[PDB]
Amino acid sequence: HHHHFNLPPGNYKKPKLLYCSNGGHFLRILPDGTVDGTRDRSDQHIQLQLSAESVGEVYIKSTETGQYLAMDTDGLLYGSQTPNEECLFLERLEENHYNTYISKKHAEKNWFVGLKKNGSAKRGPRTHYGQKAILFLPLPVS
Repeated sequence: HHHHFNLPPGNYKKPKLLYCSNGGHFLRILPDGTVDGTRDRSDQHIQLQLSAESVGEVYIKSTETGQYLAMDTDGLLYGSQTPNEECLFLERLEENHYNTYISKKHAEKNWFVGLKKNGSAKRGPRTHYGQKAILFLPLPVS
């Protein structure tokens, strides 16, 4: 593995908002497949159903559209209609508190799901350990 295995608590029973404290955005998978953050708690596209593949591996699915969060070969987040290798993330605890999501496909490159302060998604290679953009808190929903 090229990553630790501190796992966050809690479970996948209910959908979550993935709140990025960096700019205070909820991770959003828009119907057109683009991914960004919004501060709008009422947004219909921020409700995410996570599910485990292996322990510590998750899919992150829009409950509204069914799209899976994915990170493509060039590090861009997108919404995938179907689950593929780009859709698996290594969900970890970080700073003893947050959840981070590393692209499993690109795990060796330490490509994370991250949101910038303006709510734009980080491109995988622009992420790294230690960043704020990568730190999410899973909140309740709808």
